[PDB]
Amino acid sequence: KENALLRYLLDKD
Amino acid sequence: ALLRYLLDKD
Amino acid sequence: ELTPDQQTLLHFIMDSYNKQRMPQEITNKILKEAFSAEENFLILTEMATNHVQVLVEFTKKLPGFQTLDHEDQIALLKGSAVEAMFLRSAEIFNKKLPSGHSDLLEARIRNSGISDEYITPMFSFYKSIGELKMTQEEYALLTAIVILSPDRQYIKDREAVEKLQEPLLDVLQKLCKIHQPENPQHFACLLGRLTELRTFNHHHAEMLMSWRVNDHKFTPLLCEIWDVQ
Amino acid sequence: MELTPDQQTLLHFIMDSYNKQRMPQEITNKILKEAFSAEENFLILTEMATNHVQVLVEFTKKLPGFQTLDHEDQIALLKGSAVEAMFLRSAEIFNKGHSDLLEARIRNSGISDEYITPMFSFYKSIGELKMTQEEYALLTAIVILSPDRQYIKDREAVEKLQEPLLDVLQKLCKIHQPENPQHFACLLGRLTELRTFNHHHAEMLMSWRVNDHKFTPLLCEIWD
Ligand SMILES: CC[C@H]1[C@@H](O)[C@@H]2[C@H](CC[C@]3(C)[C@@H]([C@H](C)CCNC(=O)NS(=O)(=O)c4ccccc4)CC[C@@H]23)[C@@]2(C)CC[C@@H](O)[C@H](F)[C@@H]12
Ligand SMILES: CC[C@H]1[C@@H](O)[C@@H]2[C@H](CC[C@]3(C)[C@@H]([C@H](C)CCNC(=O)NS(=O)(=O)c4ccccc4)CC[C@@H]23)[C@@]2(C)CC[C@@H](O)[C@H](F)[C@@H]12
Repeated sequence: KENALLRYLLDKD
Repeated sequence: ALLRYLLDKD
Repeated sequence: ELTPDQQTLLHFIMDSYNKQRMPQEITNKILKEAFSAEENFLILTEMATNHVQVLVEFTKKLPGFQTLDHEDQIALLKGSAVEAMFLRSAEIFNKKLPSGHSDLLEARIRNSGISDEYITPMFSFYKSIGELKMTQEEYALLTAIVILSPDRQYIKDREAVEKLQEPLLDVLQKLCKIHQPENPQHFACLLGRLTELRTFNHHHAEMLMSWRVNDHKFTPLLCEIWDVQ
Repeated sequence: MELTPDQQTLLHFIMDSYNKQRMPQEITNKILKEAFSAEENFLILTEMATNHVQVLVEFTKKLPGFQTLDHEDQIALLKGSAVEAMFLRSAEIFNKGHSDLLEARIRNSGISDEYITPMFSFYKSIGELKMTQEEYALLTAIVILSPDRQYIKDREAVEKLQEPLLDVLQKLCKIHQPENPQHFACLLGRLTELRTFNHHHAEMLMSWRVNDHKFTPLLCEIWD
């Protein structure tokens, strides 16, 4: 599903 | 081989 | 022969590439911590995790990338995460044999529960790209080219990605023709080692369905990005 | 079917004299220390080699009855054995600890990767047998005292020297693994396998070299 760890990882500033 | 001039001793 | 807007691309990427080294923390472990599979497996995973962060920070910095569909970036990094790792592993093995670490790195991979059948090719491969004797500059782009590989699985818009790739491919195009004029096959033999790398994807992912130590488990980021089990 | 006291005493002779012979920690420190240069690797190894040979000779000289051998046959035995003798200490060391760097030093010491890989694959295989430090002692003593070396004037005399050491082994394979019977020949065949790897060892020494150094005095006594 939504692999969020990576979403966050790049979404972070 | 040739003369393996090697003392065992010690 | 490298337009000035290319020398701007190149300069940046080397800033992009080196800015993120990895902790001296998890490095005094390589050259000191003791030697069991229990121990070694933990070091490597922890590094692997560490380097996905280095790999995303870089990816983040790459030209344009940021604009691409948010739900694509994820698709591009869930792809290269592995393959780019193999490019790193080369930079530190066939290149760069210092006196500090690196061989004590190979040491721990030898006793990591990783299966010899899986290893002795992967290393005989590190020999192969060794024989090219590549540039830090040469690895630098490669890695970027791979982050930006137009048709990873499940991409929204390829052209958008191709777009971003081309300026990098055409530098390294010239860079090869310039810094190595002797045989022009080279550039294609570089691109070929990329293809030679997407074949290492399957072999890797199969190995995961077997790597196991004293009831240890993989870091959660790792599992996510190597789609483990 | 346990062992006798006589056999039990040779065994504890062999160990005590096998294990007594240590290698000098000055180097044992060096392996877990010195720089990782192609060159420094090779120096660190020829040390290990030469230092080992000395230990060998010491070990042979303790072996019961060796005393009693035509000196031209003492020589002949130690040159024949020594290589193979080292292959066993090697196989002992590389599947025991917290010093894997010996493997590491070798995988950057000027030896070809085509030579290196089989040797370890063989070393791993002999790991599988999983062998009591006892068994390595006896198997070494047997390789040493091996009558069929070239230039070995009076055999027989050697046969009769090696016979106790075998005999003791044949019991252990009963009195420790009566599961598979054809074990004794399991070992005695792995033995025979090692007597090949030294012709391959040979053809390496010719190739081998790093920043053109040179071999220690004793170790040159094999070949040129
Ligand atoms: C070939 C087997 C071996 C090898 O690929 C391993 C890999 C895990 C990730 C590693 C460990 C890579 C690290 C994370 C590289 C990035 N870190 C880093 O660079 N720190 S560093 O810059 O401070 C440094 C520099 C120089 C020396 C020491 C440390 C290089 C070798 C890479 C595997 C174990 C499992 C997966 C399987 O696919 C692969 F086959 C395996
Ligand atoms: C396969 C490649 C590799 C390996 O066999 C090497 C061998 C040199 C002699 C070594 C170095 C042997 C030493 C002399 C054994 C005696 N030392 C010793 O016992 N130290 S120790 O007891 O302080 C100790 C204890 C525990 C861990 C570490 C050290 C073991 C590995 C042996 C070769 C480089 C060249 C020729 C080729 O045939 C052999 F194939 C090569």
